[PDB]
Amino acid sequence: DTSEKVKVYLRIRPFLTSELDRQEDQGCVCIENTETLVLQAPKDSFALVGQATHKFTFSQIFGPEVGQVAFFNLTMKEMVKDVLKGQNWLIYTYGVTNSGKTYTIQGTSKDAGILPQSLALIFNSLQGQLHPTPDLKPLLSNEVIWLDSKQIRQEEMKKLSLLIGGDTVPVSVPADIRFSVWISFFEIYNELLYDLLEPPSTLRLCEDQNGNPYVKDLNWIHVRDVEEAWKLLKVGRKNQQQSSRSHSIFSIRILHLQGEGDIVPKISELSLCDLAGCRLKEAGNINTSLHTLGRCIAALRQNQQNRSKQNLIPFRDSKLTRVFQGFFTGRGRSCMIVNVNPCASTYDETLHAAKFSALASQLVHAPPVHLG
Amino acid sequence: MRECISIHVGQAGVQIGNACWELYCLEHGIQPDGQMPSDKTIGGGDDSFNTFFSETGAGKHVPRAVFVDLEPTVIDEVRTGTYRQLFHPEQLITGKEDAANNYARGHYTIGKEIIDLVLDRIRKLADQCTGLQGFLVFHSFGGGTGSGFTSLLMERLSVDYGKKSKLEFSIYPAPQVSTAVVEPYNSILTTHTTLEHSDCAFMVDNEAIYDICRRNLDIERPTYTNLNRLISQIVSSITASLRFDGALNVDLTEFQTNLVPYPRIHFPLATYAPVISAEKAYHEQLSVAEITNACFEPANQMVKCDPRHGKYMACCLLYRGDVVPKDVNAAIATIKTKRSIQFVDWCPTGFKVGINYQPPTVVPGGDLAKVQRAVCMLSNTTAIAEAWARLDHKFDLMYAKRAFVHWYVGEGMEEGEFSEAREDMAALEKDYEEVGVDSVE
Amino acid sequence: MREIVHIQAGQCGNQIGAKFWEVISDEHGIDPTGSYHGDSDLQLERINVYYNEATGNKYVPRAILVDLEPGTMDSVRSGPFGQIFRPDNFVFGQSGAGNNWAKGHYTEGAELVDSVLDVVRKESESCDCLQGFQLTHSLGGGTGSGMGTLLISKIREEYPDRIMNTFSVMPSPKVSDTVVEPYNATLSVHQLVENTDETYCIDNEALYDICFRTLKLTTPTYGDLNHLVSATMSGVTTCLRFPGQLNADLRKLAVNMVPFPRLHFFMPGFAPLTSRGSQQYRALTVPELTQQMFDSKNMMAACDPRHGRYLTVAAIFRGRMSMKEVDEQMLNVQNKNSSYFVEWIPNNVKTAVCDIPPRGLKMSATFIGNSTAIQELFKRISEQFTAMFRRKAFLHWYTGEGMDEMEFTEAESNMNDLVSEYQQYQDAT
Ligand SMILES: CC(=O)O[C@H]1C(=O)[C@@]2(C)[C@H]([C@H](OC(=O)c3ccccc3)[C@]3(O)C[C@H](OC(=O)[C@H](O)[C@@H](NC(=O)c4ccccc4)c4ccccc4)C(C)=C1C3(C)C)[C@]1(OC(C)=O)CO[C@@H]1C[C@@H]2O
Ligand SMILES: Nc1nc2c(ncn2[C@@H]2O[C@H](COP(=O)(O)OP(=O)(O)OP(=O)(O)O)[C@@H](O)[C@H]2O)c(=O)[nH]1
Ligand SMILES: Nc1nc2c(ncn2[C@@H]2O[C@H](COP(=O)(O)OP(=O)(O)O)[C@@H](O)[C@H]2O)c(=O)[nH]1
Ligand SMILES: [Mg+2]
Repeated sequence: DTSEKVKVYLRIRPFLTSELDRQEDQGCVCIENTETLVLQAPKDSFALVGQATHKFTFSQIFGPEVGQVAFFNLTMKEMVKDVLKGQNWLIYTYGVTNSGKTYTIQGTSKDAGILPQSLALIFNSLQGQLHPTPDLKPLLSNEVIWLDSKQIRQEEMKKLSLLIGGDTVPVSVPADIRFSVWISFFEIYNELLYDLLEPPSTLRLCEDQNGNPYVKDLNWIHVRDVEEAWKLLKVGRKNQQQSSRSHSIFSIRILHLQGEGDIVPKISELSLCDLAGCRLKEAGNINTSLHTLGRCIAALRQNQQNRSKQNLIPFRDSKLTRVFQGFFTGRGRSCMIVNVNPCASTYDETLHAAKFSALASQLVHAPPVHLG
Repeated sequence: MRECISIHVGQAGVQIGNACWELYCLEHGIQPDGQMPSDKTIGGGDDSFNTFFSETGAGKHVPRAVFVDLEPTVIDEVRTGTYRQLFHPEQLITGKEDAANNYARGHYTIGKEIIDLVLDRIRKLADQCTGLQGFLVFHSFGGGTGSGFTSLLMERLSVDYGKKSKLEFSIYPAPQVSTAVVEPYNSILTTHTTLEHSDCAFMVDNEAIYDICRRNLDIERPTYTNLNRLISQIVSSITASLRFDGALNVDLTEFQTNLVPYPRIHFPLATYAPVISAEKAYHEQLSVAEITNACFEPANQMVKCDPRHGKYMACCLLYRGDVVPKDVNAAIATIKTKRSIQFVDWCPTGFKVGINYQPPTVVPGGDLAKVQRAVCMLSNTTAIAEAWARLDHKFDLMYAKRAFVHWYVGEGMEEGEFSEAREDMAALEKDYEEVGVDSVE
Repeated sequence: MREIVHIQAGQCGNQIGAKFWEVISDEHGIDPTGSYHGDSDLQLERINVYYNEATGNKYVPRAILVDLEPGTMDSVRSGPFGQIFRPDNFVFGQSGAGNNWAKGHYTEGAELVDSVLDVVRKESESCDCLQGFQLTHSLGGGTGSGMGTLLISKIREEYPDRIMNTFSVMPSPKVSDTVVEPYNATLSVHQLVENTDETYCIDNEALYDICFRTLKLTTPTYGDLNHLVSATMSGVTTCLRFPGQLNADLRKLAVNMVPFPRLHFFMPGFAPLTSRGSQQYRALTVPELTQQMFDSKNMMAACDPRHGRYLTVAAIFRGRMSMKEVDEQMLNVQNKNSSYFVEWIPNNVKTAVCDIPPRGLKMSATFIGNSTAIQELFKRISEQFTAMFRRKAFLHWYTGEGMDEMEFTEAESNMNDLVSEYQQYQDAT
């Protein structure tokens, strides 16, 4: 690619009335432009670095004026197209308390986040060009399982059990490809993978034929339309501001299955990984994973065409980077969604989050500091 | 009344405590049993001084000290050694697991659930004083408890009491000799503690004391039992004025006032002149002038630095034994005459003098000759900047490649904190370079 | 308190365990009957590290015998120290793997692993504060590789905080009496890289070399090799049990030795070692021990360290000594041989000192190395592995056990990546 690195995108959460009631507004978050976020310290005269201004590069920045759907329509819809066009894409998400990441990605049903809108766009696009029933499972990005009658019925029973126990992209091929769209949802917690679509009541890793790691015995669920996917995802969410304590990975695989029943058609994968931002143990593990992840991303940014050196990407040091080895390697590509908040109480965490997750981070200092 | 609570943290702390309390018991004639035969012999006086010993009804004198290790191997020696019956049973061992040369474990994870006991015991000790206070905390940089738990304890003490002098006696890493490979991380991570909380920190370096022992004491193969004795001699000399009569007694407040020009420059060096072996005790007069000159010799300093590379911002001399003001004034005039000793232009006086009539004692089985007089010099200088610079370089040589970082990150220490610590150190260095500058008219 | 749960699997593991328990019971003065008849009180100060207290003033080691198949049970139970072990820990099956990793991992081992896990859980529940587990086994064999890795994985899943320490015997490159060493060794290394805190690579070739050249033995046998390995393994954990001027433990060594999570393969060594007839000619000084440690011919890993760079080393000395002499000698080693140490570590040496020597010696000391030269042994195995795998020499003995061929390829790739990782740090940078 053209040194794409990550192409990070930023959301800035608006203030809430209860937050303004407590004078949380002290100008923590602002923008020099849509590309460079500016983070400044609040005037923390309390408790008896006047600005400490930091700048963070992003592919695009979206202020409080930009809603969830406004965010999706500007950045991620293309990536959805890019997946169904024939690519494989992975959207990381990061943020801290009050950042709005759990509302940016999931959100409500009306001001839908990136995840429900990805569901909406993809499933509405492929109506009239999908297989009515399950016929072919996307186990791997380069392998599938053809399902006999009993297997198809069993998968339908799985989908119905998960549903019962508590708009367009350039792709348009009716009567040529009976698309088979399947979804999955799990989480990495304490370096253990837990399948989450299994309704409320540990997964393993192994490589494919080309050495790409994948997760074993993942409860892939065939889906017909938007609402089935959203309901399955919502039920799976219960097994996982309110923020995660684990790295929750949702994924969708579309089989471009021609009418002849082509085995191993083009498998198009879109995945989203919501990342957790001194409960001690998990916290250390979270930090450990994030640390490894940062190194990997740094390597992935250091090993672009800007250096033309590969060095080592330490993706083997964690489950999170190992399962996403294919995207560090080149079998897929990845981008980032960062969330922040202008509240004073969040500032330090927010700042750290940007320093972890921005496309690039620099110190401005705000030289007007050193007043005294 | 005048009392000081001795806190010791970590193995270096505990061993220094053993040597120190041996020296104190010898000075006050207190047996290992805590009984004091001189009480019935004299029948009066406060020779069981309250500065280091609390007296109970039975005539037993209990030390005023508490100390922790998070490793029962070291404190169990005290619990079984000759002084097991001296110390109170409250020697807080809690080391079901050690910190293992890890600042994060000492500060964030393992140190929790022990700091409460230590603070409770220190509160109980502090409630027994009707008078002056000041804590003497002993530890070692580069270790576990000495680096993390010490920071936690200082942070809690500065809130619970606040306006109490907290003297720090810390083992610093040597330029070359080191017993660990993660030493620079744990050393740098304590700069925030040593800046914001400590009121005066005395650094010593093991390589310098090895040089002194090999050269002056004529000990080919020294071990920790001698370095601890020398450090104990230093600490006894500092607190001599609180116990024994003297022509000029300097308290801790007047001690800190004349030695710390600014809030952020509280890092004096220390040295002790009459090191002198037993055989060399003859053939030398050891007059006041000789020891005063010997204190300024760079080869006799306890930190591997060179005062000639910097300027002397303050100096305090504490004399013991047969010392008369006439000779002290003559020696100080001679020192001011010499051009090898450079004083900053903004400190015209430069000297604080304290004289005590109690001559030093000699530990049985020791290696220091009995002398009539002795002197301990403390000096706030800019050359100490060197002792930081080397360490900072070592830190960088690791942190550029994130070596050993994950061992901390898994313990709840945010990575960015590392950078913050180094920044504080950087600021400190600049401050010293900004006080060695001659005034401009 | 800091207790250790000792586990051992396979013939090699059980024999090393027998020699090790003999040495430890000698160190603490414990009779074969389990009673104590020593002299110094320090023996009972920290006897809880290895032994539980049984009611009759008796001491029982925390040893768990994994697949002590009757051929080895008859040896251990009827040996000199057969009666020291509590019979409930003699866990074993019948019809062992027979030099087949798949049988040791999937087919036969999965049937027996439950009993061993139950015994381990019962033993661990009795500890006041467990420090870590200590495993002894051999790669390239049968049950020792398969079940060894299975137990490592499951125990580490059960007890993630605690230190998983492994003492494993590698397959020698040349002196081998088993055809299918490469497959079992490769799969075992693939399982070992991700599931242990520190692994000590021992090779029979190096031990034979030490016995022939240093001790001047003419007819060495497996007893002597176990003697050397037991001496090392006692030396490693000496600081947990006895006081010293500078203390250390397993976690302290792990912190000061593993610069990155995957670089935890070590080269053990021990000193002094010399034949009886020459012992009168050489005096024991810290210079002599330091000279003998870093001599390339004393290493037990069968790899010359000079082909690469030391990531980091550690010396654990035992006996009364001066700290200045130790520090001077280690600094001299770093300065003189600076070409063989990594530049971007200011100080590559960890030091620990215990003041209780072995029973019959004034002074002793144990070396642990960590150098990129170790990559060599992996390369050799990989070469032999591919030399079979491309021809499918013996895959039907494995694929018949419900093992897909893919499990081989992954393991091979993993080993290569490990080698590549070490090769990153051989170059000056
Ligand atoms: C009598 C005499 O002159 O020989 C000594 C001896 O010191 C020598 C020859 C010993 C002796 O060792 C050997 O000959 C040997 C042969 C094969 C493999 C290993 C050793 C000795 O066996 C070993 C034994 O060492 C001990 O007692 C240590 O405590 C040792 N004990 C055991 O290994 C042990 C063996 C059987 C039963 C119980 C304990 C030890 C070492 C490290 C950690 C713990 C314990 C000693 C003093 C001797 C003999 C007996 C000949 C040496 O061994 C050790 C490990 O110290 C070989 O060179 C070293 C040091 C000496 O040169
Ligand atoms: N001068 C002097 N230094 C000592 C003494 N004992 C230990 N040290 C120093 O302590 C430093 C490392 O501290 P540690 O051995 O880790 O002991 P610690 O500081 O309590 O940390 P822990 O390992 O958790 O106990 C080394 O650099 C030693 O030189 C001593 O008796 N005298
Ligand atoms: N050091 C040592 N190695 C041994 C001993 N006995 C066997 N071995 C090695 O162990 C390997 C055989 O492994 P084995 O114990 O049979 O595996 P198992 O079948 O699962 O028990 C061979 O390569 C031998 O070199 C011993 O007493 N000492
Ligand atoms: Mg310790």
